[PDB]
Amino acid sequence: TTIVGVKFNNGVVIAADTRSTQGPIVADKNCAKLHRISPKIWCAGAGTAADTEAVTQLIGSNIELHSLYTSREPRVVSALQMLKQHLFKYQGHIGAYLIVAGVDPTGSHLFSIHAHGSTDVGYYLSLGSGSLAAMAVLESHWKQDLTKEEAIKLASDAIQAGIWNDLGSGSNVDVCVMEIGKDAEYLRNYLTPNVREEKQKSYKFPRGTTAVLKESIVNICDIQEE
Amino acid sequence: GSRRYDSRTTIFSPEGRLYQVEYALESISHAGTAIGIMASDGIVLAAERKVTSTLLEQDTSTEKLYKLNDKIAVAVAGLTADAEILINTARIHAQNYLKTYNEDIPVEILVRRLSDIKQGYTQHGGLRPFGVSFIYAGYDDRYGYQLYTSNPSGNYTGWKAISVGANTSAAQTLLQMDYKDDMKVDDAIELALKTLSKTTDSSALTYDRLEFATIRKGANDGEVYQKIFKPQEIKDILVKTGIT
Amino acid sequence: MTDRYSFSLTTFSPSGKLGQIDYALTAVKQGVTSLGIKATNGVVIATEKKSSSPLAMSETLSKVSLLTPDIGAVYSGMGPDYRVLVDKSRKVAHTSYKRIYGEYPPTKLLVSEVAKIMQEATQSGGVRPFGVSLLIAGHDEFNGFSLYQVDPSGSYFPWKATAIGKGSVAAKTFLEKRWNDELELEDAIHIALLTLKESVEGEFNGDTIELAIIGDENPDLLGYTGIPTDKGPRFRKLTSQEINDRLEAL
Amino acid sequence: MDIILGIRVQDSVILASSKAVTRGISVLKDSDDKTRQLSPHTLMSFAGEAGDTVQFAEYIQANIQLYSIREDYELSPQAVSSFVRQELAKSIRSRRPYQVNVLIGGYDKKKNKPELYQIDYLGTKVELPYGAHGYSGFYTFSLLDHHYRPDMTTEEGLDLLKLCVQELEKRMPMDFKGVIVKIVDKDGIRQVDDF
Amino acid sequence: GYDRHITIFSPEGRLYQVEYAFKATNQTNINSLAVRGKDCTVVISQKKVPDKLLDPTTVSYIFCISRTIGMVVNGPIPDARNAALRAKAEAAEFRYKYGYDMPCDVLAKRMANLSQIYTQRAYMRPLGVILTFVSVDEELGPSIYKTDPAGYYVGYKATATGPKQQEITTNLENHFKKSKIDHINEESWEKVVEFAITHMIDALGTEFSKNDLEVGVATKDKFFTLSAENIEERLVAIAEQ
Amino acid sequence: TIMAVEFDGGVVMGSDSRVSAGEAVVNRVFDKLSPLHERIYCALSGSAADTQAIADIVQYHLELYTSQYGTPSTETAASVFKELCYENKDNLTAGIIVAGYDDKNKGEVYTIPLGGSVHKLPYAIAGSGSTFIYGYCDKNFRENMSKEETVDFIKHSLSQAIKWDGSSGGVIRMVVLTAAGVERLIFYPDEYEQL
Amino acid sequence: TGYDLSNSVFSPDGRNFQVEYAVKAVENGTTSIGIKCNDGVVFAVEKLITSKLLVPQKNVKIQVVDRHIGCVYSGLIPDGRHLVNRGREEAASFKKLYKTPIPIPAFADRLGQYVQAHTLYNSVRPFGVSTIFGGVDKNGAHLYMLEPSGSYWGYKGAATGKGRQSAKAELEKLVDHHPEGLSAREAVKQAAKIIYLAHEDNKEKDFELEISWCSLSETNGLHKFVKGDLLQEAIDFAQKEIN
Amino acid sequence: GYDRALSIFSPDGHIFQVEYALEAVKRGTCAVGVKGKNCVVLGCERRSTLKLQDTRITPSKVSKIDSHVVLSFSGLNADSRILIEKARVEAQSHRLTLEDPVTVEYLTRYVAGVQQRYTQSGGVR
Amino acid sequence: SDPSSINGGIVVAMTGKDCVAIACDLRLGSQSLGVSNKFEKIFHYGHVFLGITGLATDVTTLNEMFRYKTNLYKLKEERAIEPETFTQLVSSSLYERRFGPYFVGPVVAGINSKSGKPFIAGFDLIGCIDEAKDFIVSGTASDQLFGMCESLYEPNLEPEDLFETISQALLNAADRDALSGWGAVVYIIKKDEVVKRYLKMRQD
Ligand SMILES: *C(=O)[C@H]1NC[C@@](C)(O)[C@](O)([C@H](CC2CCCCC2)NC(=O)[C@H](CCCC)NC(=O)[C@@H]2CC(F)(F)CN2C(=O)[C@H](C)NC(=O)CN=[N+]=N)O[C@@H]1C
Ligand SMILES: [Cl-]
Ligand SMILES: [Cl-]
Ligand SMILES: [Mg+2]
Ligand SMILES: [Mg+2]
Ligand SMILES: [Mg+2]
Repeated sequence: TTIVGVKFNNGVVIAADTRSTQGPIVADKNCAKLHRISPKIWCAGAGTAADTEAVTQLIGSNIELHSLYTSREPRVVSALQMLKQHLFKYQGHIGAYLIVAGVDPTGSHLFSIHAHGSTDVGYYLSLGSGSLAAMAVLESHWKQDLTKEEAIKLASDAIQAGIWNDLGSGSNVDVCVMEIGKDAEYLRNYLTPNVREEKQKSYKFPRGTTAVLKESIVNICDIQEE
Repeated sequence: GSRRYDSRTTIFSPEGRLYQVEYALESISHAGTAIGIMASDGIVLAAERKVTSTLLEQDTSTEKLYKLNDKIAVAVAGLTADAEILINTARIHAQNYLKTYNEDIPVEILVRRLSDIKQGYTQHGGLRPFGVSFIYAGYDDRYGYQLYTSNPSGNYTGWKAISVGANTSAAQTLLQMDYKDDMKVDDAIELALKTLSKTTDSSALTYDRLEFATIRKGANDGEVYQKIFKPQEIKDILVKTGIT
Repeated sequence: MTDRYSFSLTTFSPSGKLGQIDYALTAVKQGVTSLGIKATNGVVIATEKKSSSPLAMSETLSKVSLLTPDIGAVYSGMGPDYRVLVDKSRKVAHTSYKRIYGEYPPTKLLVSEVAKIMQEATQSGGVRPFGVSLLIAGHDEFNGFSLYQVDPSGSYFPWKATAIGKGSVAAKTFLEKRWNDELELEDAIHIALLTLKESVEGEFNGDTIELAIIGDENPDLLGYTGIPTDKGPRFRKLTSQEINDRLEAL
Repeated sequence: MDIILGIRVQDSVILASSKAVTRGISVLKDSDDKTRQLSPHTLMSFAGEAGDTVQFAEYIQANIQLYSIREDYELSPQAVSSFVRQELAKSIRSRRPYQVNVLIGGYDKKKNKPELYQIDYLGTKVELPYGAHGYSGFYTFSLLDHHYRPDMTTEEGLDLLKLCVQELEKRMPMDFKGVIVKIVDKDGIRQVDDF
Repeated sequence: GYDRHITIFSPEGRLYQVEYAFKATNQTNINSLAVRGKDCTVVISQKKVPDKLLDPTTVSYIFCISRTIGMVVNGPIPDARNAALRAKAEAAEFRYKYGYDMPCDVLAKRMANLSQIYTQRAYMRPLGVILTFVSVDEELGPSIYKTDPAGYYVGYKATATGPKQQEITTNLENHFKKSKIDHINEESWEKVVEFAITHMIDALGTEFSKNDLEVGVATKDKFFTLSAENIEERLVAIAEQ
Repeated sequence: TIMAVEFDGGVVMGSDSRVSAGEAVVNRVFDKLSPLHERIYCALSGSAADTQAIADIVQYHLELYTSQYGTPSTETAASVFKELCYENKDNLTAGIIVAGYDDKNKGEVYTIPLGGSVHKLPYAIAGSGSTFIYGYCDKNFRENMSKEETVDFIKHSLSQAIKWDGSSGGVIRMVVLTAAGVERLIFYPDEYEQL
Repeated sequence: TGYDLSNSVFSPDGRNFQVEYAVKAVENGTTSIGIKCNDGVVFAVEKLITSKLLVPQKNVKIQVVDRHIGCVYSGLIPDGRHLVNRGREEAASFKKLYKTPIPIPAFADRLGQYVQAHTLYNSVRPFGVSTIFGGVDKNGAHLYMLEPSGSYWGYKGAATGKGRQSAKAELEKLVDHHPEGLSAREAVKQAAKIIYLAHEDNKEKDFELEISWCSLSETNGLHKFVKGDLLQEAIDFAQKEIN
Repeated sequence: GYDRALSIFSPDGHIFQVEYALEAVKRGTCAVGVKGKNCVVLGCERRSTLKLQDTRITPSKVSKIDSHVVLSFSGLNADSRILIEKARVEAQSHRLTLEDPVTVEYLTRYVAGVQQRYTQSGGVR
Repeated sequence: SDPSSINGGIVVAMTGKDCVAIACDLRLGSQSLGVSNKFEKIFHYGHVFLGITGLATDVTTLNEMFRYKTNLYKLKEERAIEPETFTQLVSSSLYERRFGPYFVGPVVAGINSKSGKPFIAGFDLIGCIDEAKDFIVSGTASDQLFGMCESLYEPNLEPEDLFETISQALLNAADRDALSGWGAVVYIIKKDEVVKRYLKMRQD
């Protein structure tokens, strides 16, 4: 996993690679790490995939209810606080590493959170196996007063660094752009630079090729009338 | 302290009756009539919805007939909301027995359990009993077709044909007159509607006031089917029998 | 201390009545009129924003409340009772459905859960029934558009159209005349506004009427773009202005 | 412990179970019945940790006998096996799991069919024509794979078990002091008093 | 007739214990009033020190709940202090849990729901108090939210509570029917307080000295009460025009 | 690397800005000075999680205290930290300095090491970097220094601790707590490295 | 009616009659007072000598909280002791967490909320005491009086029990004739006089005077009992003013 | 939990709830037991006010506790099930710990113990 | 000792043109010892199919649990649970035991009754969902199943071609794992007909 978040003039952008792995094996070549806590608050996750997904959904739920009870757009500081107190209570055993980014009435925000419950503020952040590769590019090319166009470029370049140089990261670049006074725009498969080439051969076999012992029909339907 | 306001819902009268049970029974006597009739080849459930409107959505409406599992259904007489609490508990016994023994629950075991819960509210807890009487229509491979009733007291009994709710006295007398043991489900359907037709407090019996359900071995081979009749189907069975 | 009220405060009278539920229905009768009309392509729920004082900002009192993106509720009777029910209703859509199945509950099952909370308040130790009747309008993919009524007892029923509280008897008779099964949503809004005029004494404008619809998906109200299968909420509260435009064609 | 075999033939099930109870370097007893009747047509054999075996056997027995009285009816072998499995599967995530493996041999009076279930202390249940727990299976499974037929009589079933006990008396290190053999058929449960 | 002792429905569908809790509200015989300026929310209350033995500085019905939220109570002080301590706890807990200052209206809702529970639960009595919450909220701006023993709450352009509320309420309505705006069009809070006190004078037909009043002011981040000397400056200004 | 120094006009708190995970710098510009009240600060050292979780709780305890009993004394803030750090000593890796300015007692510095003991001192150093400056701080500290002197003493001290400690670096942030209020100072590599 | 048979039930007046009855138990008690002085507070109480068998100076009624707070009450004595026991717990838990001895306003609200809690439920009886307490904190001297309802206020002077009207008059005079304030040694004499004067309403049985005080100068801001010569000097000054 | 003392004494030393329970038993259908020299016969009335019943599946008045002990009753049928279930459980518990079926006197003494407990436990009739 | 490889066995699922396939081996061993040749790992709740690999007691327990849960779902919703929703129910149910998990590798396959869209999904033991378009693999020969699938598989296969592909992917994967094989079942699932085939494979 390689995730980054990059603040810019009028908002915050978040990016991630699209590879999920069981040990050295790739399970999902086009996985989606970019999750939605509320409509204008997105985060991305590394570590135990289940743990990060559970914790996003639990805090997304409680934030939705809070937003209804208060009659206000939800705030990032709230998602941040809820996450860190939950992760701290569980003492690191909930292996959730998250970059959380949103726009709210207070403005644009960018936070990181580590499994033990520590939190981090900044203008650019990285996380995951690919984090050092991403942070190299961010430290080399980040400036104050980035435009939306420059921040997306800088975010994707930082994910690309992870894709190529980190074995734990690969496939495509997913982006979400949260700009103040605008709807969040989620660019699933923004960059598509790892398409498998045409195979030399079709392995479609001739029917009859497999040896069968017994056929039968299975009733999926409920018990019928008459 | 608090004692000053306690009704004492689980005491005996000087006569040896349970107040709240007797009064909950009074409550059920004003609920729409529900009929169960057991035939050799199935069970009919039939019940009357209480003074409906023209603006009640009848095709997504269920007040009277609930599915417990694929083999057992109940007809409700009393407080619907009270009935839904018990149905959800019975639905879970049925799924616990199926998980534990990998066999569908025998009807009399489920009925005993729901009857035991009810009995609890009449001996301990200080709460009001459930204002609900049930007709259980079910099939299992031990006793075949079975009709039961249970009431707030948590007492239960088996029946060839039985009524609960309003005008049971009047309904029991008409069933006692026209029931025979060698009866078939089509004959039982006709008996069920003729009974309600005469014991109804309404002017005429129409489809929009009825809920109807048959548990038949009228399922292709050695298996059982439950049919919770649709509005249009009740309307067809009302014309066939010639009540409209 | 300790709640030493571990016994039911709702018991059967010798007549087989539950007094506390009957009395709850009486409090609902006193309540301000609210109604619900189901169209072919939507549902409308409406009520009067009876402002206690003119100094009071009646906008800050939501009588019509979003439960899920595709379900709204309105009420008649005790506003406080209603408010805490909306709180519990919203939370139970999450805990007993959305956190298990990953989708919002269908209208009839969310209703079922609101119904259950209201039943428990007729039988649980140390509490009185809720003094409200809810009309709940909703849409789900497998049941289409629906409208349910929920009483203090816990009973709930599906309606094509209905009204509860003060001027219900009259309002129901008015709907029976106007309601057919071919109504378009706009037609059902036009009838909801007529029906509500009969029960209101003073002003009748977009600042004294609260009216929400369950209609088409509102992508403009979603907050984000980039997932095609997320098309936005079906629930929409009409604006003061939006109500007033329809009152000129009345 | 260590020797419990089951073989389902045409019209019966045969449970053979070692008579030895060994603690340390002494055989304390040479006549131990490692079985409990759960109902008149269902027999359960058991092997595993000291104490746990009988406490689990007797516990299951008491529950099945309770069910029988309450319903004045005898649960099917399938129903008993499912009950037993779930008990073990619950035990495996307990503070101290029951360390007990069972064979359940029953005649189903409804289906008129003998049934053998093999369940391990984890709650791993399978219906088998023949089964064994522990080391025995290492010999008897390949043996029965060769010699078994579904349509064998109870007498053939018993000869086939004699083959299994001889192979075990030849190639097993410990002295399991012979087996007690019991037939579960349509007429109930009886012990073969000469083996 | 025990449906008058606990919070169960009378046959008319009424809770008599809630109704008698409302009456408890006026026991102190004080009138409170709250208005909104452009940037501020001002709350004034009558202060009555009958006993000469009392230390007047301690006699207050105005509470600093958090930094931004002030609360004035119409009712007996023991219940008022119970409500004050709960609102402080809740506005502190909210900030810890959700990382931002509890908005005025949300704490109103939260105190309202708590009140709603004493009306549905029998072992708990309603509190004999009306809580007027004032702030300059960072989303909504100048805010007035009021809770009662029924578990009712709502937002107010202005509001008044106590024995003579109907006269203060009407006096205030009249002024907004003229201005045709939801607030006191005034740059300083000192002039919103002067308006507050002036309109309470015209409505109660009584004059005030510095020790007859109590004043709270809520600005964008901070809610403070005025000293006797602060009010005397405000009384002098009124007199001089 | 964190320290507090009590001088004439009030008290000064200073820290580096490095958060590390092993030998990787996770954040090179973190703010380790956190406000508890208006003129009561803490400097955090140890676990990022443990210090933050604690500091959040102490914020809440003083916010609640202010609502009930008005401005708490710097001693009271220190006590809340001590109480948490002592009662949770088996699961906390947190070394805290608490600095405050009231108008009665003026500048006060409290230090809370791992055990959860409390020590009131004219100045306190702590964190990994502190080991390298015990000598320098001891020979250079005076009582009744000016603001300019105290900011300098702390600039030089942390400058040395950054140079020698791999677990310290970035900018040196300070916070000046006087009658006049709170002043925030930053010092960058180019300014302090050439000292 | 029936509204007075159960605690925490509002009458139609909006009153809690069980609390108003507790007040009667209070009005039935011996006279206790408080006088705020320049840098401190002086407590005093009337101890009726039922019999010559009562060991003089042994049945002490005034109770210390922490080391700086005096509490005296009138009404059911056991109810008062139950309230001081809670107070000691509140003052111990506040010191434990915050290090500083509990400020007096803060202490008062700890008693306030507790008593008030005993008017919230029909399962508890309200307290049968009005309690007069105070001492020296960081912000100087504070005197409080607290009633069965949970109501409490700051006071220049306080009085409760059977002779309260008499005492309240004698207090009202001192407030009027000392605007610049009273001294602690002065307040000890006055306290003795106001207990002897308030004894007229209990004049059946002869009584045993008890004074305590906290003063920044005279006791270092610690609660101490008035004993030996300073007590005799006060009993003398008191006996002289009634004659 | 609901703690209320429902079975209390009256000024003339009577526990009315226990006595009103006996009244429920008077109302119950009749039950008789006659022990011969080498048998006991239980005989039970069936009120003929219920016809159209199903006698195959209707709960029979005589319940087997163990294979050698039966229990018949008069009174509330719903109450009788709780006593029969508690006896049937104790019957299996006795076999499991004493390696012996209960004596008729032991089973009786158990059921009688259960009935006694429900006369001086709060919350229960 | 490693619970996920005591009993052994494998499941694979694949999407085709308006169809899905799910297949499993039939082995149940106690490590080296083969015990059963008839241990099916693919169950069905209405039109939704669930395969489960790993500790066999948990395979059985989870099947008993999801039968229970989908039965109640149907009684309350008055319709059969759809594959997307069941996937969420599996994930929820596994994550409930986060610190005492079921040692399983579940695989969901089935056709949406309303959209007609073929659907497959897999899960780790704590309910992390993998929703690949192409194929899902699970069990002791997962490495092998990934290799066979990734080379054999092409999109939009007709049911009778897909049958060949998933059969050959499972068979050749199983012959290279000591703890898989002993027989195999393949389900070909279309919107309203399901064919179940038992494969002839080597018995070693
Ligand atoms: C001066 O003496 C400073 N020296 C550095 C220091 C480590 O002593 C520290 O205390 C800093 C500053 C913290 C920053 C947060 C606010 C409180 C002060 N402590 C750390 O940076 C802390 C050190 C751990 C061991 C002392 N680092 C972490 O907690 C980092 C943060 C994290 F997220 F990354 C996770 N982490 C870890 O240490 C955890 C345990 N991770 C690992 O061990 C492996 N990597 N991962 N995940 O400041 C002194 C004052
Ligand atoms: Cl971490
Ligand atoms: Cl709430
Ligand atoms: Mg096994
Ligand atoms: Mg193999
Ligand atoms: Mg092999």
